[PDB]
Amino acid sequence: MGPGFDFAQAIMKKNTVIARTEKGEFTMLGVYDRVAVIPTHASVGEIIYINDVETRVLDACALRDLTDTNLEITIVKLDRNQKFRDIRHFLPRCEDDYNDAVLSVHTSKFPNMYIPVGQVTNYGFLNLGGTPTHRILMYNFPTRAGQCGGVVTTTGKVIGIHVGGNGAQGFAAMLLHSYFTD
Repeated sequence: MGPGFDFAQAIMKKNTVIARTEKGEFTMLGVYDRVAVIPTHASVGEIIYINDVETRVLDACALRDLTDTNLEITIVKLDRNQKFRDIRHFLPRCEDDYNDAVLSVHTSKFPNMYIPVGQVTNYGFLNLGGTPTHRILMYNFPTRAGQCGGVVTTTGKVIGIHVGGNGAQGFAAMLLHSYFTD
């Protein structure tokens, strides 16, 4: 409908796949080459379905900060025959707050879904499903089951992936440029 939704759509149409694990269907953001991200609670194994194609996982790393705290991001390398468009230049370098974000989801349940979530707080620490978690972004929207892996964007920046909510607020794990240096 406007410039926020334009940038979000641009990301969804070239840099997402539908990922299926034994824990369900997730929006999965491809970042560069065969490298993608997914919430750690998806429990990625040796084999994952990508757009309903059986795919070997070449590597999977559940990220933690240098305090050995959960970040709720898993970086996955897929045995896929095609590279993602490199979007690393859209990733922030530092922890920050943001105005006017969009949460974008694409699954079987929720195809072509875009949510204007408003202001995004650098929230920091969250007890996420009983797990202490760092680098959390918060927005005041009542997000629902099915939205995990959803991409959080501003105009020009890919800032996070949706990892949970409490019925009033939603919570995203930060994406930082430094996660995807090679």
